[PDB]
Order: sequence, then structure tokens, then C-alpha cells
Amino acid sequence: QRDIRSAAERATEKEKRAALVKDHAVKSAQVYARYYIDLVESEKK
Amino acid sequence: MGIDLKTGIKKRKVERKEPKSPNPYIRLLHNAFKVVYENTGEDFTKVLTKRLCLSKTNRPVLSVSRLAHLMHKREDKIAVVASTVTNDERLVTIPRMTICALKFSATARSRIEKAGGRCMSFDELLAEKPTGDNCVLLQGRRSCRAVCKKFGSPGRPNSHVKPKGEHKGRRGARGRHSW
Amino acid sequence: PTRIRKSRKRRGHRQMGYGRVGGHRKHPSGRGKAGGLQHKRTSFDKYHPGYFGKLGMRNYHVRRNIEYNPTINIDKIWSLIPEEQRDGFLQRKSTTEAPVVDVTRFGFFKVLGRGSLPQCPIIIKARYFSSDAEKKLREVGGVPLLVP
Amino acid sequence: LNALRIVDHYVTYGEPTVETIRNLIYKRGFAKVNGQRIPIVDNNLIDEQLSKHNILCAE
Amino acid sequence: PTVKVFGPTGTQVAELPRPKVFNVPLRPDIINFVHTQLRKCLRTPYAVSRYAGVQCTAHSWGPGRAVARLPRKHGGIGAYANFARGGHMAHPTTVIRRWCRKVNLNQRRYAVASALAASANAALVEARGHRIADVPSIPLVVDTDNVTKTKDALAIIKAVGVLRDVERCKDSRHIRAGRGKMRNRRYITRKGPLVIYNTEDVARGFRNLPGVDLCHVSSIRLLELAPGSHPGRLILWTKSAFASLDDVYAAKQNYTLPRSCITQTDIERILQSDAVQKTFVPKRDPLVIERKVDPFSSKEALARLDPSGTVMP
Amino acid sequence: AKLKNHTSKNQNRKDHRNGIKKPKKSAYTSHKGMCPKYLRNLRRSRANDPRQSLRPN
RNA sequence: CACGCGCCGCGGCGAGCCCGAGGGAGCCCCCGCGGCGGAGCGAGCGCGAGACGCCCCGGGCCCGCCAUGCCCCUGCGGGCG
Ligand SMILES: [K+]
Ligand SMILES: [Mg+2]
Ligand SMILES: [Mg+2]
Ligand SMILES: [Mg+2]
Ligand SMILES: [Mg+2]
Ligand SMILES: [Mg+2]
Ligand SMILES: [Mg+2]
Ligand code: NA
Repeated sequence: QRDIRSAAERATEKEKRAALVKDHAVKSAQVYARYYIDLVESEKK
Repeated sequence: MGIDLKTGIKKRKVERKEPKSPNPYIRLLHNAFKVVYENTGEDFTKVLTKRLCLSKTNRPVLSVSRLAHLMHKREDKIAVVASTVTNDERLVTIPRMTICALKFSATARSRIEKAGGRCMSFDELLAEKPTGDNCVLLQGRRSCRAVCKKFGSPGRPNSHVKPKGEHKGRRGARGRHSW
Repeated sequence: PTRIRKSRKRRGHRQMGYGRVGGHRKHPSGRGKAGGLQHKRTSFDKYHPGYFGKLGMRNYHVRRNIEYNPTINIDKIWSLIPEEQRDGFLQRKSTTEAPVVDVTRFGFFKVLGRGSLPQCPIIIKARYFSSDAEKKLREVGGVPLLVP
Repeated sequence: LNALRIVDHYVTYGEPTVETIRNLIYKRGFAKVNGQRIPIVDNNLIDEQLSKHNILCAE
Repeated sequence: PTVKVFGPTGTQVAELPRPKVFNVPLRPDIINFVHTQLRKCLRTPYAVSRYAGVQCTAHSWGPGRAVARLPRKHGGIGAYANFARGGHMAHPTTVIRRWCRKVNLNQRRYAVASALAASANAALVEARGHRIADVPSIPLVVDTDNVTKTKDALAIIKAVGVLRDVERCKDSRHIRAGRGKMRNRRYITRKGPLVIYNTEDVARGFRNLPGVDLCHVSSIRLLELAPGSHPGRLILWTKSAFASLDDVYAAKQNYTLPRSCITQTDIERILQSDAVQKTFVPKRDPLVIERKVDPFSSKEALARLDPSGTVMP
Repeated sequence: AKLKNHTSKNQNRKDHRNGIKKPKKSAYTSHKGMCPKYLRNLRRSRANDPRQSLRPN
């Protein structure tokens, strides 16, 4: 795989991608903790 | 240690990666085209380096008449051959064309120089068209050797090859019921 | 040279690549081609059909220079003319100054008909022709002749 | 299931919990990338290799 | 492409053009192959006597006497076998061995031309053993007329600044190691310059200088151009020899000198040009690889995997 | 002095060593034993078809 | 180790190629025939190849051997299938 873009563009896009990933991680962690708790409670009910 | 590695796996294969010839010209050309391919990933260059690694038995010669017949719908392109170009006296007249080869016969070279054509070396091809823009890659017939025609078992019913020596008898040589 | 031979790399091994159970003995199958119809029948039948028996009539003394008979195809004829005369003759498709070729002077007896000819009249002298060779020659304007 | 039953006497199996799965991936997780065994220590690798299936982190 | 000519005192006097034989490609492999074959064609044969070890009367005793089964002489001495003292060779050497080798004429001509082309390279002449710091030019051409006294030859040699190579050889005479010193090969000296002449009398003047060899221009020997199979040898040309070499190759009927080709230095010039550079396209950044560590060991490692920090351990 | 007469003990393992080779992909379309009248008609129909005839001009 | 046969790698030249014996007073320089290759098949009298193709496989056509139908000159000979 051959990339046409320069080094600085790669660096900036890499930083943007990292930030996006971090935010998604936080959101998903919260959502899935809620989901597991809810599953257990609903089965008991 | 202690692992199974022979259940869904086959033995390794051996392929040529270097020209194997003492001629320094061929080593230089192979290394240069390998560098060019490393820095561009183009398919023309990959096939060219592979061809430059082939052995002599796998690089049949090409005639001027065959080259002419192969350039019928593409007279403006450049013919690239990784072998020697020989002459064909059976052809009285030849057109104008551009050919890049490893070697030319003196007669083939002179015939091409007349008629206004151009004989090119791989060094000049690398200098001008490293990625082979407007280029056609051609080869000869690999099954034309006389050795190739004697592979197999002559005495079996379903083979179509001849025995190697000289045979003077009749047993098994005059049909399916000669035995 | 003996430095690079495979046999020199077996010193220290006892039997030199011939095995322990079998070993290297003198003539374990016989001498020469013996056994062709007996214990070597499979080998002879697979690779040498027509090795045993007779076939055809016999000549007690072949006359070697009577059977000699070189041939040339009609597509090799123009290569006998040198290049300068070649272009000269091709340019003028003359019917009164046609080139005359005598293949016997070049070492050929019969003319065969493989290939094609340039479109230009020519006279060819030989001792024999094939059926098609004459047909192709007359369709290009030439004529065949018989030479002593 | 039928293949597992055929190989039964060589394996043991069962149903895992979320905690087991998380511990396995965090402590003993490696990725197959181009036939190499690459350690998993951050979410960038997962995102780079599995983004096209909407998988962006360990969670 | 011109060549300077010098006089007997070291001053330029004339000028000649470069003969085409000096543009041939350098092929060490071909020179080596031809040197090997030609040098094997000069040996004299040797072999043992066909009667050696088989002039006695010896027959095997059988089993039953508590001795090995090889042939014995009347007193009981072992005989004949190659492991017996006095026996014959297992496979005695014979004179019907193939002593010579065949080389095609075209390849012999190629080898001599390539060695000549190597002799005009300076760098190769230095890589081979030759002291040519004080030499004006390569090729070295000298107008010597006729030389019959060794003193005058030495005068010329000093004039053209080649004396250090003659003294290199004159001081290196010594006695050879091992056997061979008793086989008429007692003394060894190094190799000096080579003189090529034509219609001139220089042999008598140059014969007795140690390390020097002479050759007529119409019959140059390959074993002298590449001693030990190493091609670059220092050559002194007379003017007539150079001028004639101009066309000694035109008398080889129906022979064409091999075509010149490019060398190593000419390749990176092509590869570093812009025309080839325009096609280069950068490759993506490589994969990042780090050692595996336990995330729960430290909070930084854990944060690398779960930024929220919601994992109890 | 008697020796063994027969065993097939190791033969199945030797067969599977390099897999079981499949036939060539040209053995399925050979004309080796087809009815001659059908083969002759196929030849003539192709030759007279302008769009698939290999006759020159 | 010598000679013969098969296949593989490398060098030179390439529809060509070739230090045969030998001769020129130059171990290494110059000149130097056969031969092999280039057309096959057929017991033989004999007849004798182009239509397609980066390469490989396969089809399709063409030559020789065997058998047949139609036409015709110079005729148990020629041509077409
Ligand atoms: K003795
Ligand atoms: Mg031992
Ligand atoms: Mg045995
Ligand atoms: Mg034994
Ligand atoms: Mg002795
Ligand atoms: Mg000692
Ligand atoms: Mg048994
Ligand atoms: Na084909």
C-alpha cells in the first residue's frame, strides 16, 4: 500500500483518529455496563 | 516444541530470486529494476525482474517476422523482449518498429537499422520508461525445444511421443496388437 | 575437479550412500542389456517399443550418394539473391529482365512448396518440383524450368 | 456441536462470563496481522484492523 | 580520445588516437575461464609403471590357517593388495587422462581483447601489483628506436618514470618453500612491466632486466596479459606497435569486436535522475509493535485500554 | 523359509500423503468416445457459421 | 581415470555453427573439410507441410501412410472432396 499524502497530513489525521477512538471508547464502556446490569435484572424479573 | 504443524500445511516451494549468471551486466540490470519496482509497485517492472531471473532454457529467441506479426494492431507501441532477437531471411521486407532486447544478431540489427527502425537496450529503456508506459512484453514459445518433445512413456497406449534411440523391430511398434 | 564432487563429502560415513541393507555389490542385475524379455520386460515395454524382431527388406550395400537428395522450400528462394540485387529486382517487377535462379548451383535438387513468395516474376531451374510448388510459382508470374 | 462431540475426549468446554472474556483479552490478547503475532496494548490497533465492522476499541 | 607519445628522455613528442579495442567490456569471468583452460593445455603427462607391484608371484592361502585371506609370497609375506607393503595402487594413474581443454576461437579473442582493455584502466593496474605513481599516462607509448645495450634500456625506463616497478622485482628474488625447490623451480621473483614492439630491435636491450617480458604485437599471449588470472598489467608500447595495433584486429577475417556496454557508475546516474524519480510513490507508514505488558499492573497501562477507567482492577 | 504373503497396513497413509489427486480439467471434455455422426455435424456447423468460422476470408 | 548415453546450469555465436587432420618457422598467434542443424512420413516404388496463438493446455486445419466418390489434360497419370 502506497500513500500519496505528506508526513504532516498523516500526523494530523492520526491524531484526529486517535481522539475519535478515545471518545467512542468512553461512550461504549458506559453503554455496555448499563446493558449487562439490565440483562441480569430483567432475567430476575 | 510440542506443536502440530503437519496437518493442514504443505511443504515450502523454491523459486529463483537472483539471475545466477556471472555476467555483470545482467546483475546490474536486475538490481536496478528491482529497485524501481520497490519504489513504485508496478506490475510491468515486477514481471520484467522475474523474466530477468530466468534461465537460458526458459528464454527462447524471437524472430523479426514473429515480432512484425505480433505488432499488427499496435504499431506505435514498443516491443520489449528479455531474450535475443534473431533474423528471418524468409521475410523479404520488414516494417518500421521499436524493439528493446537483451541482444541482437548483427544481421537483425542491420535489418532493423535499415527500414528506419530503432534497436534499444534495457539501459535506455530504464532511462526513458522505467514503468513501461506504452510498452508490450513478449516472449517466445517455451515448448519448442527438441528435448521437450521426448518427455513421457513411448510404449504406453495413450502417449504420443517417440522413443529416444533407433529401433528396428516390430514388437509393440505396429499398433495396439503388435505385442 | 575433485574438490567439488559429491563423493568427497561422504568421508566418515561408512557405506558412501549405497545403503546398509542392500550395499554396493558387483553386478546385482547382470551385465549390459541382458534380460530384456525376462526380468527387465517392464522397462523394455515402457520405453523401447519396436526393439525386438525384424521389419522391411534389406539392402546388402547401400549406395550413399545415389540416395542423397537435398530440397529447398519455395519460401527460401529469394534469400539466395544478395541484398542489393534483391532490392533492385523487387523494385522493377520486370517481365523481360526477370531474375534467374538455378538451385542446383547452390546444392539442391527438388523444390518444395512451403511458405509464400513475393509478388514478382522469377525463373527457377531445378531437377524436380512438387505439385504445389509449381502452382504457387505460376500464380506469382514465374515459370519453372528443368536444368541438366 | 457434532464435531465437538467427535473430539470430546481431547477438550473441555463451557459457557464463559464477561469477566472471564475481559481478563483473557486484556492479559493474554494477541492479534494476527499479516501472519504475525502482534500484542494488543491499545485501542489504535483494533480500530485500524476492525473499523470496517464497527469495532473501534476493546469494549 | 587521444594518446600522448613520449621520447626517450620523457618529453611528449607526438600524438595518436585510441584504438577501438580499448572500448571492449571488462569480463573477469571470461578471462578467468580462458586462463584456466589455456594453462591446463601446457602440462606434461605423468603416470606410474604398469608393472609396479605385480612382478612377484603371490597367491592366497585359504581359510583355516588363522591368517587373513589376501595373497602371500612363498615365505608368507603379504603382496599385491593396496594395503600391503609393496603392492600396487588401487587405481594406478595413467597417461590416457585428458590433459588439454578446448576453447572456441571467438572466446579466446574475446578474452585477449578484454585483458587489453583492462590494461588501460590505471585503477586496475594499481589494484594489481604495480608501482605506477610516477607514470605519465596510461596507455604508455614510447618512441625508443632500437636499443641493444641494457644501460640504454635502463635509461629509458628511468626516463618514463617506471623504474620503481623494475626495482620492486629486482629486490624480491628468494628461494621457494616446500618441494619444488628440488624440481628445478628453486627461485621466485615478482612480475614487472611488459614491452610490446613491432619492427624494432629492443629485445636485446630489455632481455636481462628482472621481471620484464617481451611480446611481438601480432601474437600477444593471454597468460602474459593476466598473470595469475588477474587482468591489469602495466604495458610499455613502442610507437610502431601502437600504430599497428590500430589495425592488427582488421586482419582477423570476419571478426567483429564485441559491443560496449554500461558500467556500475553509469547506472546510479540513471537511477538518480528526475525522469525516473517522477514515478516514485511513498509507501504507507509501517505497523507499530510494542511488548506485551499487564494492563492491571499500572493505571497508565489500564488507561491505554479503557480510557473511562471503569474496570474495577 | 517362508516370508509374508500380503499386507495393506501402510497403504492408506501413503495414498493421503500428498492428497488424492483430482483428474485434469480437460479430461471432462474429450471427444475420446463420442458418436461419430454427432462429431461430424458439430464440425460442419461451426465451419459454415460466419461468426465462428476459422476459414480464411 | 577413459569412452558412450540421458537430463540440468553457465559462456560464445545464432538459421547457422564448428582450435578436424594439416599448413604458415610463434606451446597461448594466423588459415583450415566433413559433420550436426535446417522437413517429415513411408516396407518400398516414393510423395511432401501455413489458418488461427504473449506463454501453457485444448480445439481447428495442413503433409505422409490406408480406403473411397466425382471431374479431366500428357492417363493404374493429374485435380477436387
Ligand atoms: K620391496
Ligand atoms: Mg568406521
Ligand atoms: Mg541393491
Ligand atoms: Mg555391506
Ligand atoms: Mg610400489
Ligand atoms: Mg613441509
Ligand atoms: Mg516378500
Ligand atoms: Na499450439
